[PDB]
Amino acid sequence: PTAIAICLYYKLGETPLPLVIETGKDAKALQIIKLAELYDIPVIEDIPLARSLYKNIHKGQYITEDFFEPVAQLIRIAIDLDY
Amino acid sequence: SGSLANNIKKSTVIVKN
Repeated sequence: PTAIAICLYYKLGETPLPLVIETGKDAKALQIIKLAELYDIPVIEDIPLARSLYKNIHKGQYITEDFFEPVAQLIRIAIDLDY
Repeated sequence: SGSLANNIKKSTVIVKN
């Protein structure tokens, strides 16, 4: 089996689109998820989306059109409203 | 050292399989 983790970053006014700032497979995926717990970063399991992002959007790349709406949905779930 | 942790700390959301 092969564990995958995609780390998405979006900051209004900085990133023009959501950015894959980190990825990992196997041991590095496990570590990404441990760190996500530590920093209270929302983690969503979505196996088709994870595999597709992993294949298509490399570290340091903005998401492309196929991903705009699925990633928007994750951002809406995940954003801290800060109150 | 620490680039990975700093990237995760500032992250918005993680998608996993």
